[PDB]
Amino acid sequence: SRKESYSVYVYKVLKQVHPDTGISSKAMGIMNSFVNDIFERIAGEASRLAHYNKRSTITSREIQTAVRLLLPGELAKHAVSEGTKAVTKYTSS
Amino acid sequence: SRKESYSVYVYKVLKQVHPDTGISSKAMGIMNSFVNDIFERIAGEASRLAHYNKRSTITSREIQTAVRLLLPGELAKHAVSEGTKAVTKYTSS
Amino acid sequence: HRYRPGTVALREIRRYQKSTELLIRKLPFQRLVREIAQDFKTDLRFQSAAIGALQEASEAYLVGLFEDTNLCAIHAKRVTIMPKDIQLARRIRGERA
Amino acid sequence: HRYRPGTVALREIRRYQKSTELLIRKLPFQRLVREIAQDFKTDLRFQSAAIGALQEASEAYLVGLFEDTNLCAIHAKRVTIMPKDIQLARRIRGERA
Amino acid sequence: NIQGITKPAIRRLARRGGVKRISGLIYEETRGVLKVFLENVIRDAVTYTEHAKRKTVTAMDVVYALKRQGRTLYGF
Amino acid sequence: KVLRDNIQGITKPAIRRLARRGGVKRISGLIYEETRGVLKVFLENVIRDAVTYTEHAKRKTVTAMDVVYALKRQGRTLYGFGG
Amino acid sequence: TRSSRAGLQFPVGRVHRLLRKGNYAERVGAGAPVYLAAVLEYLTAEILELAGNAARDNKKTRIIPRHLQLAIRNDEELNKLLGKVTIAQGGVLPNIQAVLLPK
Amino acid sequence: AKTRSSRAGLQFPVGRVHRLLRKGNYAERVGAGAPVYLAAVLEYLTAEILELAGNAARDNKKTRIIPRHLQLAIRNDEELNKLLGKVTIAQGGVLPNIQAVLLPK
DNA sequence: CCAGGTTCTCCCTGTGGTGAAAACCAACTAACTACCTTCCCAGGAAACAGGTTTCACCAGCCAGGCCTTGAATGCAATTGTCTTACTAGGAATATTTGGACTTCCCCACCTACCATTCAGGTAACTTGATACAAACACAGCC
DNA sequence: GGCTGTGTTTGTATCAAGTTACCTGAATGGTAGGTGGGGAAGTCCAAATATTCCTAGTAAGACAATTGCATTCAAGGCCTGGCTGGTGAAACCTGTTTCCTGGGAAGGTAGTTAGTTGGTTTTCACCACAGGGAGAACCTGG
Ligand SMILES: [Mn+2]
Repeated sequence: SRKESYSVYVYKVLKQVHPDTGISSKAMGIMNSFVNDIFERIAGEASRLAHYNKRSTITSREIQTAVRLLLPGELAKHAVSEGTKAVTKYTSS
Repeated sequence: SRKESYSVYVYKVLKQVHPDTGISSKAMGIMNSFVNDIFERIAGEASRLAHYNKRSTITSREIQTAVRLLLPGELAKHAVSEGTKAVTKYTSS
Repeated sequence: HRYRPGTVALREIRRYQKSTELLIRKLPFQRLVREIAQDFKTDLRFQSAAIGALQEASEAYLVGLFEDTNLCAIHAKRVTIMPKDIQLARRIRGERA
Repeated sequence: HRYRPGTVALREIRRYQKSTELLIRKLPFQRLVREIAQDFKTDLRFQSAAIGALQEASEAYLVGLFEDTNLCAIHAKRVTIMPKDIQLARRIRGERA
Repeated sequence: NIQGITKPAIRRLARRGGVKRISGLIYEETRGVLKVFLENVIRDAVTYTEHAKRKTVTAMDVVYALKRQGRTLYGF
Repeated sequence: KVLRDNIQGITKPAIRRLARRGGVKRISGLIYEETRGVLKVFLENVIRDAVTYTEHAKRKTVTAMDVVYALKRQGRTLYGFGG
Repeated sequence: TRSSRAGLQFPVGRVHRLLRKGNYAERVGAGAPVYLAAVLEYLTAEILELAGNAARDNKKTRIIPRHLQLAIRNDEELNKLLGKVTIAQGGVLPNIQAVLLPK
Repeated sequence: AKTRSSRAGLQFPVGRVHRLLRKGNYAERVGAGAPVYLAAVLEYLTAEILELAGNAARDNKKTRIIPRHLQLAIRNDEELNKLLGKVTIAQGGVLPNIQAVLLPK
């Protein structure tokens, strides 16, 4: 059939961060499963946060609280900063 | 407001199994949280089982497989027997 | 007269396993909870049952920790717990890395 | 000429921590998995990659178990390990069979 | 403050676990670990209470934070 | 074909090399048999789950994703096989 | 009435609503919630059975959480199901290690 | 800017993530900037891991990245090990680590 | 074996938590309808078990031997145990004050729909990072 | 100081990326629309703060007795290596079984209305257990 993945985006991020570092197929499969794992965790936690307050809509606030819950301190701080910058950049356009 | 619970059904089951055993309020609250906990576990596992096979309907089969997964051996065997009896009793009526 | 050392300790062990009341005094625990809570966010109020829930969780956690610590201490042919036993138990559970 | 006890073990520790191939021969593990699979249901077929995934997971489980057993044995002022250490580590993990 | 956890009180907890004889240096140890155990719970629970834009921690926030830890609490 | 006497397929140098990777120096002679027993218990609490997924979709072949879902349920996530 | 028609005790309509209002799938087929209600009925019956036995063995007739704690922590299979569970006002089993007791 | 990632200046497909969030039954409905924020989170985490991965890769004079380097970069750090302490990487291996009392004199 | 000290049991008094009962009211079932995922049937083919060979690497076995473990021991020292002063928590109670919660009302905003399009999986052609072999320097080990 | 292993470059060849042209289908875009969510005021509930007092738990000081700990020695139980044969492993051909795709029929299940019956709430008597105090007796040091 036609299976969906993330490898091209991993290439783009890798070439933004490193010019001359290759990558095997096994590492690509590991990073693909890694992205699916974190996305599954955050989506499930956001769903329970939306369900707890009798709300019926996922917004950016629930994902911000979920990322503040799951990730440890420094990663949570940097991730909230990055996401806030991205939301402002999208909104001003 | 008006909160929902299970205490009357716990009374009915208790009087089916014991004539002269009382129960405090604290034990009732514990059993209420217990029922909500097991129902939450089974419903979540049935949802993931329905999602894994690209199916979009929860039936009795998924709950049978979920109860066979979560509970240990003897409890799983007796629970599958009880649920099968209940399904046949409902269907024949 | 006097008791031999250790006998009334076993008496106390039977006494506290027999009963199920709270053991840590309430107001020092409540001041400790509010004192820790000041650092993460100021101007916070607590429902009292939430403080009770924290007390229950802390008690159960410490009881399980002391049981596993006792097992580690009995393994090394001693009958007295030591801080390396607590560190060993918290390592094997994987709490601290 | 003969090596002393102590050095060969360190050489093997450094080698088998350096390299990351597999350490269990494929066919006896395959016979074992297919045996235990037959014990539940008759006439079951496996993709080979699922057998490889099982071998990877069970190797990881045994390596982590021996690391925690080594910590428990070093705690009791010994160097040799004994099955008391494995039994204690599996009790403290909580998985009690 | 942290010395509110009292020296004969801790003994009682160890007597519930079935410990016969205790050293002294456990005491300065035991105030540490308990403190760390609060520093993971309350940090989560406050994060719920700011999410609902309220100023009072209710019991269900503590129950949810303990459920995410795995130490599931009944009765509440 | 009946199948039996395969738990001794795991040999003493294999467990020896596994303990060498963990950082263990001296091994008693009584570890070996005991280790086998632990391994057997572990495989039960994978395979008993795994085939249930295979029993659910009405199949005869246990794929790799079923083992990955079984290990993900047991609390040991595995990467590198999809899912 | 569905609970009488199956000959059960837990409210089938309530469990059916809670499967609807919980967002678990698209559609919930019938035959599922009666099966689930039977499972919950069996579990509650088992626990109240053992709790009543433990309560009668202490010369009482009401149930306090000490009874529930001693009922769960004696049976093996419920102990393995509820290992991650803390019960309020519970306590532990009377448990003494071997080398503690004197001579 | 045609794509939404171009409108936000990111690299992960926001339409794909929005499709998954709608068809993963996580809610009744999805707000606007939620997949944007989530794509940002994933991009930051992926860059943070691949950077230290490439550093550990060039520390052994190799050009490509094999999973041994991912294992060593995850375990040698602290925050990732707190995050990923329940994960077995295929072809992983352990850290080079020997206890203190085992070394002879 | 004897003195005393804590623990189990029996009986009397009191109570407030609990089972019971009348009234209130939102949820539960029956009946009809569209429609829609799902059950059933058949085939192509990818893959899995089966077998065989030939080799090639490693597991078993047995003797030597030597270092780890373990029991016995003396000695120091830390901790249980008892007593005396003291001090701060438990509880009622009043004050108060900020705050959650609920009733209404108004405004952004996500969904559905449909026409348009480009960037992304797929395959063939091309180069190159590296395992491997092999010889030589250094480090170190006994 | 002689025996050994790990590391330092040289060179291949090769299989494993990397690059580029192409065919699909998932993303983008303007417009109703209704609906979920933000604001505003009361009110009533519910945490915070003073007070006192008195009692039961806590802090401290001495004192032995019991446990932790360093030492010492015997023995045994496990490291080491040489060699035989023994089974894993790689490759290749063969049957055949199960899976996936595809089309058609269908029974099951959302969706709306109407009728009603079980699920909550308040108050009311009263009994199971708290409290205690007294006797008895099992328990532990002398
Ligand atoms: Mn068999």
